[PDB]
Amino acid sequence: QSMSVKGRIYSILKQIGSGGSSKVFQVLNEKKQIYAIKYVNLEEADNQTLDSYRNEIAYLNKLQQHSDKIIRLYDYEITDQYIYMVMECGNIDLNSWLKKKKSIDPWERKSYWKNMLEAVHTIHQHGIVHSDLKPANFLIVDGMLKLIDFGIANQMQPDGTVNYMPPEAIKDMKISPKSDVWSLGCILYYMTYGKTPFQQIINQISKLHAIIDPNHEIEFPDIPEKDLQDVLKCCLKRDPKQRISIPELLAHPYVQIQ
Amino acid sequence: QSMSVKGRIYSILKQIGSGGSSKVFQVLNEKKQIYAIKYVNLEEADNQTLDSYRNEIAYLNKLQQHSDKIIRLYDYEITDQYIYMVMECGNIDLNSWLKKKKSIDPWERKSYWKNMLEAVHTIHQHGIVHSDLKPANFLIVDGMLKLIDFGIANQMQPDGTVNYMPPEAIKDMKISPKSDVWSLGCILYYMTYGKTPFQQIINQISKLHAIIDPNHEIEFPDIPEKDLQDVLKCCLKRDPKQRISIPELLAHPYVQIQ
Ligand SMILES: COc1cc(-c2cnn(C)c2)ccc1Nc1ncc2ccnc(NCC(C)(C)C)c2n1
Ligand SMILES: COc1cc(-c2cnn(C)c2)ccc1Nc1ncc2ccnc(NCC(C)(C)C)c2n1
Repeated sequence: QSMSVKGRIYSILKQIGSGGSSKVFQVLNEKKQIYAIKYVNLEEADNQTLDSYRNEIAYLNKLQQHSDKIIRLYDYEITDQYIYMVMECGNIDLNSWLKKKKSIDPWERKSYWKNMLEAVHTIHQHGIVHSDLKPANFLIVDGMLKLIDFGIANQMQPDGTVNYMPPEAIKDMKISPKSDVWSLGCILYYMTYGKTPFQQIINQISKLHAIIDPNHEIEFPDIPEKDLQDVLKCCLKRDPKQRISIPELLAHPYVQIQ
Repeated sequence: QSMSVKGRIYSILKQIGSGGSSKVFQVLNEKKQIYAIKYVNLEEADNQTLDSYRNEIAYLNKLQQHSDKIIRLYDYEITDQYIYMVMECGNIDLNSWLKKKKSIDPWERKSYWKNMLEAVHTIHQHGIVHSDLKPANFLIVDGMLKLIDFGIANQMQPDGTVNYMPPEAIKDMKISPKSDVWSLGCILYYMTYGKTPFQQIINQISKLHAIIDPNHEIEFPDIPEKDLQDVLKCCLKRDPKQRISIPELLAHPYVQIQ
């Protein structure tokens, strides 16, 4: 199999991920340089849906220059039937990496945390709040985490959880940059304790109650990294006004002191 | 490997499912009759947690005589460290069966629906509302669906979604027998259209908004079974007061007329 994007021919090596509409292929250029091509079938999309994709592509293009923690978009082809996005290819996504890895090095966890903060901070500056952050939104590209999507459009699975949901999103049934801080906090909590804060709960109705319940208390077992434990407690504050911000997290001893 | 339950020896053939605390083994008696042994490790459980398991076992024992649509519990062993439940062994659970099967026969769907209603109605009579219904709570035992658990205690996965959640569970952040009707309605909607009502949505915050949104409208594409389409529309009414009940669903032409 093969495909054409803006005149250039790419030969499909394999399919990386499956999406209801979207597909991601590991491809090779004539030069034989590797790339990831995201394909979106638009043949059943509405105007509102089309706009989200258009918005997401527009922000992806614009944010290229702003940070290197955002996945490289090299080119794209947009018609009425489909969208082709030529992106850099990563080694693996963070969710698949975390499932394969039992124990994670403290310097690896700190390096990944810093990258996540830089990527999320960049989007916040441009008025974008992801609101759907989870490990699957991060790509490992040569020991560096890069943010794959902005939450403006749809998501996929390789070839859905409420574990990273902030309390204010549930209580409002409101969402601000602080919502992204809670979700990042759950990703760091997982990379630290091997599990999300409310991962143990089975009943989904009960899990949602716990997240918004002031009385329910998250457990922060004592660890050698005292700075890391403080970050977790700061990110996982139920009141978004009292929750730590990203510019503050970037000035924290956990990120700054080695 | 082998295990002892109430004096009787069972040899483990294989592990069927994995739970954080619970485990399910396909075992053989000395007679060489097959059984499923559920093992629960209690070594880290609290009093409240212990009570739920005790309650769930007590209802499982009591409901044996009331319906054959509830999984057979033959024996059990309860100590301070663990719980062993000797149950009948099924062919496969409904979730695994639905993933393997692309198209389902209309008589198979109707037969399974009837069994589900009988099992859920039996629990409702004894004042139990499951509140966590999904295909994984149903076991296929010789062309008959049997309800595995009562939602009083924890759940497992073979060796978590918000897709079956009723609107009243979200709006109250209330739960009555009508909540179970919505979840059964989502299972039937899946067995009919091949997908849950809000399955397409990716953003979990957005999916929750849609479920409780009166304006959002579920799509009921025209099918040859007119009675089936009416049941779906009746089960998936957002107001629980206007939502159809189980005793009514048992009198519906879809269940009664062939
Ligand atoms: C060889 O490459 C890869 C391998 C794996 C991998 C290895 N094992 N498993 C289980 C998965 C994952 C990702 C990649 N690479 C890659 N590069 C660019 C992308 C751009 C957009 N979306 C992507 N993935 C969407 C997903 C998977 C997160 C839902 C991308 N994935
Ligand atoms: C051979 O037997 C089986 C095979 C499979 C099967 C086949 N393929 N896959 C993917 C799965 C599933 C279930 C059974 N049988 C069985 N019998 C009694 C049970 C009592 C309690 N919980 C059970 N399962 C818990 C679960 C899996 C729903 C989380 C029981 N499962």
